[PDB]
Amino acid sequence: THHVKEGHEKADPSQFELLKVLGQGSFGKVFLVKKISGSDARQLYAMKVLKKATLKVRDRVRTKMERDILVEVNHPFIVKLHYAFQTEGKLYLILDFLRGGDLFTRLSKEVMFTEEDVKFYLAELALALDHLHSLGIIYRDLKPENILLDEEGHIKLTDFGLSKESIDHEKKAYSFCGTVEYMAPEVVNRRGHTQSADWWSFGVLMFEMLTGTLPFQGKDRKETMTMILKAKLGMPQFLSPEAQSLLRMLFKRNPANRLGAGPDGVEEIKRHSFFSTIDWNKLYRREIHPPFKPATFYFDP
Ligand SMILES: CN1CCN(c2ccc(-c3ccncc3-c3cc(F)c(O)c(F)c3)cc2)CC1
Repeated sequence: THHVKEGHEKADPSQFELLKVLGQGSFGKVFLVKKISGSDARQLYAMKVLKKATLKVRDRVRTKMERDILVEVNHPFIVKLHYAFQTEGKLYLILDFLRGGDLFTRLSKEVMFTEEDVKFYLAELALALDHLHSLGIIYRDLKPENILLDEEGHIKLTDFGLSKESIDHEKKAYSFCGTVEYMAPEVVNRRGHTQSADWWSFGVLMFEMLTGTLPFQGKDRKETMTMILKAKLGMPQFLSPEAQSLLRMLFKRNPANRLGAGPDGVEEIKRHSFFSTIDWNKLYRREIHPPFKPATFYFDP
């Protein structure tokens, strides 16, 4: 072997100026940062910092998986990872900075969305999910908090729910993660989180955005789970027949019979009547205008 070293200009946390704390949680802390040095100097990013001491084995395994998945993904509707580095006591992920907020913050203000907006948000999401499926990846927590918006108003699916289907299948017996209300019957019964389970959560999110409420929810965790399994849902009648049809096809308890599980795959969702006004090629090319868009006294002659 050749005992010669490769020269490189490595990144470290001191190349990123701290602007403000965007959020905090069990995962760690998120900051808005400004790159100081390099070709991307002055560029803004979201910096997620995880303390190695406030980190379980499962937490360390999970972070490594998210980083590896993000390095493998390039899609217009999924968050991009720009950097990953570590210190003796901390782990850093440098991701896209998204100024448009999240779908949950927006849902809480509006109470409910129009079919026009739900059709736009779900169509971009369907593309993001199918791209993940093409790489053997599933989304274990498809809640509206995990979908951010950019300056234009296009969606960006976060990394927080990213899991590999092969890894998830081997751990399913000793692993119970995610938000209960969004779980497919087979996930509640620990039979495994398949691509079909992503299309059930996709319908839960659809129902919540259109009606302002979750379709299967009880007085506690236990009741919600039994409700997901019995699955006897009343369809709000202010919903269009197209929205109602899509919801019933997605809320099929047998994962094999659920819309998207068939031979055509995502084409079963794409060709549904609810999405007939969507040009899927133009949408992917970000050529479709978002129906919603996120974010002096003196006068003289
Ligand atoms: C409990 N909350 C705490 C705050 N949290 C939260 C989520 C997103 C953000 C956030 C805000 C703005 N831009 C990017 C991110 C971001 C995106 C990702 F894909 C991440 O992986 C990440 F780390 C940060 C800011 C806070 C959501 C969950």
